[PDB]
Amino acid sequence: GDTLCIGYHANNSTDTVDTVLEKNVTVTHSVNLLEDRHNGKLCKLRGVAPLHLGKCNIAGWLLGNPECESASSWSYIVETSSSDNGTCYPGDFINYEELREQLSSVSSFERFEIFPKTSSWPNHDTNRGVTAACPYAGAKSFYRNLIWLVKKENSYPKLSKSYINNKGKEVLVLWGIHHPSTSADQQSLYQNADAYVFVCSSRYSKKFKPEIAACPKVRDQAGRINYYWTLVEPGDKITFEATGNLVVPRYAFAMERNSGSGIIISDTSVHDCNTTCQTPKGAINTSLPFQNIHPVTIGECPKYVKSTKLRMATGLRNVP
Amino acid sequence: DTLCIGYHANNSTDTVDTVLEKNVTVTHSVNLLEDRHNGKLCKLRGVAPLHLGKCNIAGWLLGNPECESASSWSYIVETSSSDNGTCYPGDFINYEELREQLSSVSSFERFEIFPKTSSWPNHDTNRGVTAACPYAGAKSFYRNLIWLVKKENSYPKLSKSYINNKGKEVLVLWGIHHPSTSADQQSLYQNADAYVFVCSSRYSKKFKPEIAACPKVRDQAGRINYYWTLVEPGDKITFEATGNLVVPRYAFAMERNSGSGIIISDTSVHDCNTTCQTPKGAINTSLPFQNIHPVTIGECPKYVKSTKLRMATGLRNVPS
Amino acid sequence: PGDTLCIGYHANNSTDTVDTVLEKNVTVTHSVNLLEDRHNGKLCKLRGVAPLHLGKCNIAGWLLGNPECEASSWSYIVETSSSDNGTCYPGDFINYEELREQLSSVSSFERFEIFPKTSSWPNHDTNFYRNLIWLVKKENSYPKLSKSYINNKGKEVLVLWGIHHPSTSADQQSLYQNADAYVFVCSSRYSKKFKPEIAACAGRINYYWTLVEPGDKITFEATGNLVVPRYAFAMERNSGSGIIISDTSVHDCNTTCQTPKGAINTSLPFQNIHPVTIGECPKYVKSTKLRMATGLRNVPS
Amino acid sequence: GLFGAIAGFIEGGWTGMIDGWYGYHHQNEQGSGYAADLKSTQNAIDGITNKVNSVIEKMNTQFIAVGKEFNHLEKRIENLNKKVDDGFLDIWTYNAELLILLENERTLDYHDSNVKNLYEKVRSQLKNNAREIGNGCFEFYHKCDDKCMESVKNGTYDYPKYSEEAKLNR
Amino acid sequence: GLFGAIAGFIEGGWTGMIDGWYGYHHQNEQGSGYAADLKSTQNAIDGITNKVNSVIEKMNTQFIAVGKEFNHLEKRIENLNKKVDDGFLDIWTYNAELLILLENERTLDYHDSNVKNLYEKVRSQLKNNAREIGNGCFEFYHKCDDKCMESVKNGTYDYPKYSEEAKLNREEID
Amino acid sequence: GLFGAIAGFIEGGWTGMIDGWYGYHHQNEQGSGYAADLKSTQNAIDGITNKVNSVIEKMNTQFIAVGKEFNHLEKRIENLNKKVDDGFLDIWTYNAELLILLENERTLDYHDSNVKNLYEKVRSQLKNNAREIGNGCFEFYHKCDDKCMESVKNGTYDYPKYSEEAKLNRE
Ligand SMILES: *[C@@H]1O[C@H](CO)[C@@H](O)[C@H](O)[C@H]1NC(C)=O
Repeated sequence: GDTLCIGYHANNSTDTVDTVLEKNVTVTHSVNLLEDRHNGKLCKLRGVAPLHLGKCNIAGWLLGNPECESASSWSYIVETSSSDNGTCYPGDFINYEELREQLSSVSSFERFEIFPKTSSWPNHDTNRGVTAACPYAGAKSFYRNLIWLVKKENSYPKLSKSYINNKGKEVLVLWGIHHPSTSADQQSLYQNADAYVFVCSSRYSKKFKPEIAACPKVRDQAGRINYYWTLVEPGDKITFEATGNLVVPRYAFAMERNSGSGIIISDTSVHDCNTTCQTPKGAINTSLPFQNIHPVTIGECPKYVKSTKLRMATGLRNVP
Repeated sequence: DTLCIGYHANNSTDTVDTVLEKNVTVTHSVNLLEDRHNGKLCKLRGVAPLHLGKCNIAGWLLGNPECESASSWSYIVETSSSDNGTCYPGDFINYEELREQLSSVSSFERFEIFPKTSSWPNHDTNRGVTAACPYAGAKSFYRNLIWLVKKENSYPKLSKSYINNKGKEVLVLWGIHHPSTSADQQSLYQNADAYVFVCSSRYSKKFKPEIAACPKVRDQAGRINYYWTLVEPGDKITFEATGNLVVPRYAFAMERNSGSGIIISDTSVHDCNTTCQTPKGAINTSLPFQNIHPVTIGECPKYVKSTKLRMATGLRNVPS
Repeated sequence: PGDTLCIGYHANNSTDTVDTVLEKNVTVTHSVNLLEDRHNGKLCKLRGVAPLHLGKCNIAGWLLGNPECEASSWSYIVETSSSDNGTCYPGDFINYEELREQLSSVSSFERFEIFPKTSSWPNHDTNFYRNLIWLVKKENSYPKLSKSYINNKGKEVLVLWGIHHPSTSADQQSLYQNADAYVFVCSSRYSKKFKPEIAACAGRINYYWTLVEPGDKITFEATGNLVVPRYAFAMERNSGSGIIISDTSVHDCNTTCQTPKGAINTSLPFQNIHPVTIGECPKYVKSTKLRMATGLRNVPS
Repeated sequence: GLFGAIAGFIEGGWTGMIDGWYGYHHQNEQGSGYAADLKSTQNAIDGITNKVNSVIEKMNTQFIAVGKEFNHLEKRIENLNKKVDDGFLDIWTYNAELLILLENERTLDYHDSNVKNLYEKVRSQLKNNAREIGNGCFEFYHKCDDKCMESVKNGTYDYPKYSEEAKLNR
Repeated sequence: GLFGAIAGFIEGGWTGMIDGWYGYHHQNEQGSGYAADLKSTQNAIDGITNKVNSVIEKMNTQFIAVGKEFNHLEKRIENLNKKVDDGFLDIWTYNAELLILLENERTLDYHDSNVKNLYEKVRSQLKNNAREIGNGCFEFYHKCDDKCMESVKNGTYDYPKYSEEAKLNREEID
Repeated sequence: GLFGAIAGFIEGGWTGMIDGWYGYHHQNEQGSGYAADLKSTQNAIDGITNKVNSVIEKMNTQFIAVGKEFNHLEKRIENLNKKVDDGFLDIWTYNAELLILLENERTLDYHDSNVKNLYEKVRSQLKNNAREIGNGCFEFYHKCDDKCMESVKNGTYDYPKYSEEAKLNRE
């Protein structure tokens, strides 16, 4: 007799999936929700190029370490496992991580001269302030973005220098304080046994006496420099007053607002490419909801998971 | 004859969502998400909040002239802009830690620990006011602080103590004046060298003044720094000053409740009750979720980004 | 006489009760409990290695060498609730909690005399804590001292010292001979200059610590007011360990998992016992009961 | 139609039954009617109210001031705090909506199952004394008065009574 | 029930069948008794075993140094720690309770299903050679001896064989 | 399965039907072949599609620079950050894998339910005019030609027409 049967699809698919009551169930159709593929290289992010600090690190970069060049904007900031050139002179960077967090969000960044080299310091010495910790082509040198002030004649007179903010945004400013290894040196440089420094915006107010001592030489300097920074609002005023022991700003930075950025640590080299998602391991091109690649991502990215596989069954059980 | 079996249907316009199907009309459903709030700032559980007006926590504690002040509360409120501040250019140490301390508490009796008159025979308790911190265009100052001055030209070293014989912690707040010049220092506290020393079973510190003139706010360039400590029962707090001390008058005895909070709200207060209160308004509901506000005090639903959460009780609508 | 064949399902005496969504308290033929409430109420070893029980002293009292205390490694560190620093004097311990969080990260822990008792201090006198020496004047004199250390191991070295603040100038001279005095110490990670703050609230001693990286040198220089390191601690890393606070007693036994309450042997995914645990073991939950149904609905008749 | 009843071989619902979720319609010499089945309906009310009641129960808050204040040097931990609140918020949103979808599906399918099961109850009660016309209607090989219908619905219906009659008529 | 067998048209379970979750009770002149279908049972045992195992295998350990201490000026980040811990704990408790709820329901439905399947399998083997009386039982319109019984049970049932006597004792009624 | 169709009384699938998930295979006087019922298949695809799309939509993320830096006196808050990142990681992984398993099960159950639904649709349609063999097959008690079969498939099948032709053969 004539027959009519009802039945279902089967095919050559060996693709296996997982359910709660049974493991490795071969099914007719499925999708993979997990991207295990990355492009193996650092890329541009949504057009913008990153900023690769190279041997220089954030500190060396903002302080104008001679080994860097000493530009303006970035999608994200990249440091290599070893970023050699540090803070040049042995010393301490105060609230470093905070600062790195402040740059962590921004792309705006106009470096200007807040205290123009020649004009600003009539009674003190601009050019004599080098050190053996900071080579420039083998010579004895210093940072680009800071001016180290010293005796002129035997005179190191009081200085009040004031920058009131005419820009439209926050201005990041750096300076430094020198604590000599000898009262000798102190009187060889700043001429005043007792000296003070102090600085105020409405935000920041502080005063330093040099604390004199020699703790073991780092880069053969037992003296120390402590590097400081602050953000001055617009229409506010930063004021420095020193009878000695002050490394003044030269180029200070102005930061404006677009809301994103970040920092990456990778030895992965920068290639020519573009991606909407970037990890220190490599870049990512996927539409997928999940990624096992790296926990650190930038841009529009899939969620990170410890999963070996995530596979969603679409079709039915496969029974040929 | 016939007997048919079928299901209830109605005019219900309610549609829910399901993995396999979207906008599905159904007979009966419940909204599990509260989109509805009181629209005003209300009471809590019968008892009240504490609303400082244009004053901020700092003001209320120091007794800023424009603050009224008292007793108790369920939770505290500080308006979107709470200005009336430190009215003397200066800095408050550990402001947010203090705020956090208050953030859980209710009872809180403000008393005079070092009564103005009798505590300082050898110092001038009257000349404690500045132009920057006015009253009605005249001069004013904080009511919880006595600013001690020269008696004639003299400023005797003072040692004052307070033992806490109450059962609570006691909040004691003081200040340190950094003058805009030596002229002020020796003109005022009359001792070129001045030192303040505060000793408790936890707090021990010695502030020597740092003189210098940085930017003037509130019309003037002077400086003052506020500090605070919680002193435990059966504990002595000790002050010693040859100068520069702005001194405790009122201290605050603290009865600790494990719950409370601080809300920053422009919204206008009112007479009500409620068990759930939010910056945008109050809340009445048993609904497990709300999209109203992330910040809520009292016993409240989970905050969710969800616009609508609709759960199906009845069955699929097929009216014909 | 119709010759029946029937189809049915199991039922038994089992009273096991489990909750479904739309119905609660359901009796089922079979179930399994996923929530382990059981522990041996002992402090045991962990994957072999015993823990370190600080006894009467707490971390500070331990490191500073409280004499009511008194080896190299541990699985985890244990403090009593009765634990205390062996002080002595009113002073404070600086960045104590950080120091602790650091100790939580270590494992091996060689200790050594950085500044030998006899040899090191010929010009001064020794005035208590074992790991430090309290230096005062010899006869009239407290000479300026400079002492250094370089790292001869491949590990960070924990160095602890202390600073005295006499309650009066009289004390100051009676001890250190110098009314005007400084102490300062720097490694390459560190510099500080402490000068005495003389006041009453006898005497007061503040304690500080630092880690000298391998090859780095540390320097102490004092005209007075110095409690110097006797022993310092060479420490090579684990990335983990842990600090338990428990009054429970330590026994001979092993555990994959330890809690301050006691330890656990269970394959269960969930544990409500204690929020604090060490080793590989269940997620912590506020649940009173999690019981998963295995068999079916029990309907004896 | 997971169980194939609602919008299934039963094409649609009756706007005219206001008395409950599942029920009967009927015809005889004594006329027509919509009478809602009681027991099953109430059982479903129990199941579902226990479903939503339970869903609500399952969420336990702790007494909370989430808000904290961080100064301009606290930016990092300000961001860590933010990351916490946002992470948690995300996860609870996920749980909320997910639960809603899943339990929605299970609910509708539940109704389907109860419908079908009521039907099969009827059918397995009637046997051949009636036949299945489709759209879940039974046609009676015998005559059904209101006591007959009532005997069906209450679950008491007697086959061997109308046995012979139906057998002939069939 | 969802599939309407357990607490369904089969209104009770059998304390008398100890050898499995599902099975048959039979009657005939070579004697009666209980049996369990070892294939359906064993399958369900596999499914549930795997459910459990995959539930306890869905937790991979996150280890740390948890113990953390904060000073009296550390209050804010301390409360941040509290927030983190409490929040994680709430989420996990939630996921647990929810998991056991759902999966319990699904398990019961699973059993109900399996039972139904066994039944309709038997019934669809038989057709009109017997009559379903309800309560998951069948009355044989013909004689079903041991071999016939086990023939239904193992799926080998021959309709044509007894078809005649079935139609005989049947249409005598029909 | 749960609905006992797939890997059920219907033993296996047909490699020979390429046009859909569910369908029929028939023997006739005009000959034989596999053909899929595209309405039930299509609904299946609607559902599965909305399920996957829903899955993907149900996770979408908010903005952070995962880069954060602490020094050696910051260790505590460092380990706290770590605790956060890791805890969240575990939570999400768990959510993912769980969702996947549960929706795979629900999906297979779904296909099964659909097939069973179809078979019951057809069976109910035919009534006694055909006999139920099993393996989801029917043997017709009359002659069902192309038009007849396709009439079954669109659900327009006419019982009255073949009533007698079936009766006689059912004998
Ligand atoms: C000893 O403990 C007390 C409180 O228990 C504390 O104030 C003090 O700082 C501690 N001393 C040391 C050396 O840790």
